[PDB]
Amino acid sequence: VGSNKGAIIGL
Amino acid sequence: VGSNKGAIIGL
Amino acid sequence: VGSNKGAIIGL
Amino acid sequence: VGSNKGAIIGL
Amino acid sequence: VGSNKGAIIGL
Amino acid sequence: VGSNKGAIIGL
Amino acid sequence: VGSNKGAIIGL
Amino acid sequence: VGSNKGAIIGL
Amino acid sequence: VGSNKGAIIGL
Amino acid sequence: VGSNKGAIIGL
Repeated sequence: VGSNKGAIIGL
Repeated sequence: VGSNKGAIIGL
Repeated sequence: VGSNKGAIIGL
Repeated sequence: VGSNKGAIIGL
Repeated sequence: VGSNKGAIIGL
Repeated sequence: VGSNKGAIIGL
Repeated sequence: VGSNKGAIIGL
Repeated sequence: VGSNKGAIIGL
Repeated sequence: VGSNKGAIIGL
Repeated sequence: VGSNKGAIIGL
């Protein structure tokens, strides 16, 4: 993949 | 949150 | 949060 | 948070 | 992968 | 946090 | 991978 | 934190 | 990998 | 790897 961006955020 | 589950996957 | 589980995976 | 588990993996 | 960026954050 | 576990792995 | 950047943060 | 475990590994 | 950068932080 | 940078910090 070119760019993989992730935010996996628990509040 | 009780459970936060994530898969952010680039193939 | 109780459980936060993440996989951020670039292949 | 109770449990925070992460895998941030570039292949 | 070109760029893999991740934030796996439990609050 | 109770448990924070991370693997940040570049292959 | 070109760049692998991760923050796995338990608060 | 109770347990903080990390592997930050470049291959 | 070119750059592997990680912060695995328990607060 | 070119650069591997890690901070594994328990507070």
